[PDB]
Amino acid sequence: AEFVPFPERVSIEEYISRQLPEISSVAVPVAAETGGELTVMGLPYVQVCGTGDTQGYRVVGYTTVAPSMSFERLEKLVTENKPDWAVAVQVDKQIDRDATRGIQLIDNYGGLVEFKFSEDSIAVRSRSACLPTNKPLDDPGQFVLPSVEEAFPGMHVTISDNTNPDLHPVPTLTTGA
Repeated sequence: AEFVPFPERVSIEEYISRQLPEISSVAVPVAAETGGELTVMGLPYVQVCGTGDTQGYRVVGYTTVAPSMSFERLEKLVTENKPDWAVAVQVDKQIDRDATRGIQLIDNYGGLVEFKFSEDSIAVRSRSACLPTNKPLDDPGQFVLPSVEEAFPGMHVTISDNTNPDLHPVPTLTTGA
């Protein structure tokens, strides 16, 4: 309702540069509370958004996965560890078809960070609000995205075996370096 309107938001490039690493940090407590590490499930990407003169770009961040915890304990964690930029904490009223239940962290732009509970794991995904730019539209691949080093400053990349010993091992994040 009182989200910062589109024109007054920072540019997609400014957001990638300065907000995205802050946003990515909120996954860390989820891995810390487990007593372990995040697995990198997905890489970040940009996509087109908006319509007319409010056309711009949106940034989906890294998707990271921590081991599971009871939903009640996750809501406790997310709420108690709530960052300043988060204007609201939304909790899904029910588990959906896939046996997943979400908690959303809403920023002042109307953008989003989602903790997806499931019995197997907890996925942390980000999806910014639509952002303006002086750059060409309909070309989301033009924008450089931060390395996982930059997105998770206090962490360093390691590689662990896949939980199911099939396919490639997976990239993991652990604290330090």
